[PDB]
Amino acid sequence: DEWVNVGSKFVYKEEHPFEKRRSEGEKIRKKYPDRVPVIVEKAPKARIGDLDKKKYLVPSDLTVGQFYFLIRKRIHLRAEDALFFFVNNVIPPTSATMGQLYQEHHEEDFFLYIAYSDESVY
Repeated sequence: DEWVNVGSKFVYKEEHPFEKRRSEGEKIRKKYPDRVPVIVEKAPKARIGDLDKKKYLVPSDLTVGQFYFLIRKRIHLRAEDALFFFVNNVIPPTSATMGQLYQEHHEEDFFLYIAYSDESVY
């Protein structure tokens, strides 16, 4: 708005060229206007478990707090340990919805990229 968002390197972005990512992201957003296409990767330096899958298609009214719980169970992070999301190297508010987060932070390929970590700074 009206900025193009550029974030850190993701292995997804390295392995799928921009033109293919943008074609797919434009299609999924047209097909599902109220679902958010999210790429989730572990930050390189994080000392917690990896995810099986990295592509999530979620509700735009899902809260970030709800998405935290989802990722946490999927990496089997013990409840006592902290988990943090970074989008464009910023920690989003836990009260935001995935829809608001997408609107603010999506990249030019129409995807939203989230790195997760056990550290609260990066």
